[PDB]
Amino acid sequence: VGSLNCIVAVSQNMGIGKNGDLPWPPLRNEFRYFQRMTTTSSVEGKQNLVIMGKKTWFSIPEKNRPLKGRINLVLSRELKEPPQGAHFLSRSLDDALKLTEQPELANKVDMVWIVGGSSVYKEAMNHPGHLKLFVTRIMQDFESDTFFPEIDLEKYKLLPEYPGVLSDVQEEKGIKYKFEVYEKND
Ligand SMILES: COc1cc(N(C)C[C@@H]2CCC3=C(C2)C(N)=N[C@@H](N)N3)cc(OC)c1OC
Repeated sequence: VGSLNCIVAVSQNMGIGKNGDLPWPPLRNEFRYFQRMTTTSSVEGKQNLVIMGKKTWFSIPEKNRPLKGRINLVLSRELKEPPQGAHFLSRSLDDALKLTEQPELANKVDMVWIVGGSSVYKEAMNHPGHLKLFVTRIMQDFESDTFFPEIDLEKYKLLPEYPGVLSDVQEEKGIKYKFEVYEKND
């Protein structure tokens, strides 16, 4: 099976990218939380599937692509074939999810993680079913050119706690941040 999850790190001004990189300086424990959250599977035989748009894929340094221990799928209407290193290419969220039934991606996937960018996140939030949003709130403003959509607070609900998610405010390089989990089911 699995579940459908979105993971994102956002500045106060809802920024997630700037010219191909993150808006903020490197936050090592944020990177570690991202890697752990998306990689961990305790089902023998499966791996998580990570879904990302073209901009996100290329924002990841070549030394870190494909994301080890995970099935990498790029979502794009403009690419003609899977970028080098990616396992699959799909033209829409719908098709990607459809892909996780057919013979190859069915017996193999545990969780599904949507890791960016803006358009995929949009696609996903407006997708039927039970979605969880894993949100890293970076408590500072940063100049950005890519953003995360606002979260209807009325619609999604904030989970006071979730297993493997720290409750306390973190700090690195003088930047404070906290982890939050939201959920919906429509
Ligand atoms: C600039 O260097 C790097 C950039 C990236 N990007 C852009 C993907 C980002 C990383 C952090 C993050 C992402 C995806 C997310 N969707 N949700 C949260 N919470 N956090 C990934 C890297 O390694 C995996 C990397 O190498 C260290």
